[PDB]
Amino acid sequence: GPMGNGMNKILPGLYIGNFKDARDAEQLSKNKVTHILSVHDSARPMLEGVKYLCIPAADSPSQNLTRHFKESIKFIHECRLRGESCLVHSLAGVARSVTLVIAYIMTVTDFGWEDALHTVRAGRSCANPNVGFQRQLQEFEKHEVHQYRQWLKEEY
Repeated sequence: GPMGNGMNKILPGLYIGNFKDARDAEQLSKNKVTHILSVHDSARPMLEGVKYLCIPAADSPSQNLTRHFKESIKFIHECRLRGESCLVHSLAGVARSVTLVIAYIMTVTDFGWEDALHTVRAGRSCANPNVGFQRQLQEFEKHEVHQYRQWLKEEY
């Protein structure tokens, strides 16, 4: 459905879900989630046992997410390098969270944004960033993802 059917594994240690999944103790335990990147209107730390990165942002083409790619990638990558699991969630798990995960996949592979979206959709079929987020991902691919790949190599 339009908000998914529970949080979904995208890659080892990387999940996308909706706001309800992000408070679901059974899902968080089953998936060993210890880091939550919360990107939605009212994002703030809630639960115990979880390291948070909170990005207040709207699901609108007027919302800039590119300025949050670097911090999001650092947060996800350092969690995954330690063998831990990160949930990226928005309200629906469809746009804001998906866009940050696409940027991550693009930085840890050779993929452009469309192949990264295909990867996300294989795990979470409802993924569908708005056209504004799509244009931000396209600019990222043509002008900056190569810088981020080099930063990732130099840092880790």
